[PDB]
Order: sequence, then C-alpha cells, then structure tokens
Amino acid sequence: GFLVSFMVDARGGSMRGSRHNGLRVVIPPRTCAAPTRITCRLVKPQKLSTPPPLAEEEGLASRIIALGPTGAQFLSPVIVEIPHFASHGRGDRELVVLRSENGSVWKEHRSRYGESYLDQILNGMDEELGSLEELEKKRVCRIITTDFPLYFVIMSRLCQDYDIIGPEGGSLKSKLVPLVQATFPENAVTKRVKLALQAQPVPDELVTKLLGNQATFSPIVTVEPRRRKFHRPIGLRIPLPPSWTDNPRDSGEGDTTSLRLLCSVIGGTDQAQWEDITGTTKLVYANECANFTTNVSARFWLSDCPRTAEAVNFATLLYKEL
Ligand code: NA
Repeated sequence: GFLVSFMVDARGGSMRGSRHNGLRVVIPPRTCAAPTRITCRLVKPQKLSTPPPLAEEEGLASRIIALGPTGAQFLSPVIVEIPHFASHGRGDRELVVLRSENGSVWKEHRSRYGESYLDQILNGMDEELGSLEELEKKRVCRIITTDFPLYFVIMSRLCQDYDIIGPEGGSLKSKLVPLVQATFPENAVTKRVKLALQAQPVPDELVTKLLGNQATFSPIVTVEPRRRKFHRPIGLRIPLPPSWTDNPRDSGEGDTTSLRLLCSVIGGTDQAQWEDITGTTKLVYANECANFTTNVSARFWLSDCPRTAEAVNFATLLYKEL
C-alpha cells in the first residue's frame, strides 16, 4: 500500500511517489534526530467510519493521506506536497489543510511558521522547493507540519474569513491584496454583521494568454455577502490596472475613457454577470488606486480597455478562466 517508504536520519532526505500520485515528502536536516522509516499511503474514504463532514459547497480536493510512523514528532517542520483536484480557482472558494488525530474529528491544520519561513525550514538542505506560484500552476498543495497525525486531507470550501462592522462604522481590508480597502461610514449597517472584502489578483500571464495586449485589469474586489443594501454609501478603494498606473491613456473621467469600471451584482459561488457602469459614479484617483462609492454589495473590476465596447466581453472570457 505504501506510495513512499524510505529511511532518513539527522542528515535528512526526501522521496517522491510515482508520477501518478505526485506525493513528495521532504524531511530536512536536523528534524529527525534518530534513524526513522518515513512512509505515506492513500486512504479510501469508505474505510473512514467518520469521514470529514461537509457543508453544501464543501468537498475533498485531494486524496486522504496517512503519514508514517503515525504520531511522529519532528524537531522542526517537515514538508509534504500533495496534488489536488479542485474544480475551481481562487475566488469565492479556498483550499485548506485538514487533519484528524484518530479518524473521528477533523480540524484545520495549524502551522506557526509557514511559507514565509521556507528557507529557514530547509535547514541548509540541498533540495529545491518550488514557489507558491509554481505550485498553484501544477495544482499541488504544500503541507508544513511538525508532526504526523493519522490523516491529512485538502478541503475545498467557501472562504471563511470575515470581519465584524457595526453601526459605529469601520474599515475592511483584504488578506491577499494590500491597497484594497472598503470604508463604512457611521450608519451603513443597522446592526453588527459579518463582512468580507475579497480581492482576487489577476495574473498577467493569463490575461496575456487569453486577451494579448488588448486590456489589463485590476484585482476583482467583492463585498460579501452580495445582495445587501447599505443605508449609507460605502467607500471602495481598488488598485488601478497596471497599464494605467504606468501612464494613463486619458484623464479617466466621464464616459469615453478607456478605464472602465465593471460591476456584477448577482449571487452565486463564482458567478458573475458583468455590466459596465463607467460614468454612473465618480472615480477619484490617488496612490495608484481608484476611489468610488456603492450602496450595494457586489463585485467590482477595473479594466484599462481601449476598445471600450468589448470590455464586458473580455471580462467575461477572462472571469470564466480565473
Ligand atoms: Na480563495
């Protein structure tokens, strides 16, 4: 049953599984003080008596893996790479590492020192680890752990992050994209409520592949949940498309401007129906960002798009592939 099985000691070592399973276990120097037999196997979900429970839009995105010896404690983190088979990109849904100590309860896996610290974690090892970006394209998740639980598995779910804003007001920023901000004035909401400001970056390489040089784009910014009215106008700040930061084609105000503000109001997980709302609200430019207001939660999307009549068509082609 073992996809990987090898001896390692204080000097560390690694092993890949067959190209059909894509597992990789990397045990850095100094993590394993005594000689130990590192193994990994797949676990059929039928054999679990209590499989991970799943809400409506949650699913397992990888094989369940049992790393051996179970309960192995390491002196500093080790690395496991596992392919995933999620049917989506990084918009409304996220991938998370789950673990089960004995197969009965499933909880999110914690790592105190993650991707930022990879160079330290390798402890001078002569191996390469790909970047997040390369891992994303190859559809591989990297697990950083100081121990082997009975099971690990990757889960797809709706993004769980949120902040609470009340009638006193406040601001939200995004986890991933730093300049994306929303400002809620004093009576925007009547009571204390969960909100997210969800910024999805748009990679140049994908825009270039699908659209060439016909347009660039800002990140997509969604105020969640959608289908809510605000009682005061909420202030949004979105970073400009890269080609506008560099040199704007025009003043970017009123109606014929090639800087288009797109909006989608519909509900649904990774659903959008884009409308060009350029010059129905006023945009103010500063610190490489556009600033405008909305009375409704929605998706917003800026595009520097000279052929202005094609902006919605381009956004649609692009969004389907994000
Ligand atoms: Na995501």
